[PDB]
Amino acid sequence: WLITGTEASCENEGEVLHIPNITDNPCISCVCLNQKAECKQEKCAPLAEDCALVVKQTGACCEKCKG
Amino acid sequence: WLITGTEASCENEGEVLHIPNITDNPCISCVCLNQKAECKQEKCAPLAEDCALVVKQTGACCEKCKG
Amino acid sequence: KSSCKRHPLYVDFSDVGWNDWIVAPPGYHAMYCHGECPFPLADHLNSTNHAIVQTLVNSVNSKIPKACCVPTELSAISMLMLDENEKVVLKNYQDMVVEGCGCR
Amino acid sequence: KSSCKRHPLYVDFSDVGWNDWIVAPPGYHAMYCHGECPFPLADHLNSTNHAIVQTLVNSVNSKIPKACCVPTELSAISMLMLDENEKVVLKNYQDMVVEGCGCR
Repeated sequence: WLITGTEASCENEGEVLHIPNITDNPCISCVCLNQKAECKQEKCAPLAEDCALVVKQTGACCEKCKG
Repeated sequence: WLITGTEASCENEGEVLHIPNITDNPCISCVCLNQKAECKQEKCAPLAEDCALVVKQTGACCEKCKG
Repeated sequence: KSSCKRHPLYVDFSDVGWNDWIVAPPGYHAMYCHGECPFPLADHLNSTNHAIVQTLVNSVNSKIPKACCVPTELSAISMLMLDENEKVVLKNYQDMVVEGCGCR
Repeated sequence: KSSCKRHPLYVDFSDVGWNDWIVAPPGYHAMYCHGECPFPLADHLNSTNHAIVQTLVNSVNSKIPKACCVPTELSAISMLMLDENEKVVLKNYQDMVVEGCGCR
């Protein structure tokens, strides 16, 4: 399929993994398990349907109503 | 040079080398010495200046006057 | 005119149509190679023997093209993509960033 | 346009001006690579990851060139040359014969 890849390995079982350029987006996190990298993309609550302003906490993924 | 090569090597001292596309010329021959294939190009004696027809024995290097 | 050389290029996956299977990164600096492989040869340019031979042939038979300026050292990047059925998986992609160019 | 493949080419050392330092062979079949690296991509051609990316970009920004068709597998030959002293040396030259082409 178009571009060709090899899935990444990693060494330390069960600990958080920081991949430059991937994992620095607040909504993406990885953890090394089974010698390979399992990552997740967190999902956010839909929010009060009358919010006019929205802010996200430093390092936070989901935005919330400022007001 | 303009194009880049490296000196070839061979194993056995005093072995007659058969090198494809070099050695198949009846006038060129190589032998192994100092782990290096040394080649020589045989030169042919000038022939009679009154000669009108030369000939080469099957697979010989130098032409001789046939008449 | 201008001689073989690396050049800037930022590649943006949305623009390329891939945003839908590549979740991250949103893009990257691929760079690229462009420029002539000239005659006279340019001492500073990396060329294979064959490229040199071909430059010479070109110089007298111009239906034979000059050597091409192409990537010559590349490096990998990581991407986070969606498999067959929505499983986020992390892979390393060889040969994605042009590190240096040469005549081939 | 015809697409990226290998083509026959016999190079005659006497013609490129080299017979004065190369004594054997008188020439050789070097072949060359020529043809378009197209879009849509063609399944049968071999392309580097970066080449595929660059093909897509080009399809949208025609000032970024297409990938270039070049030799991707080469093999060596033996030549009997002639040094600064007329000594007769037999050397191997890498990267002189095109075994296969690809988009890079």
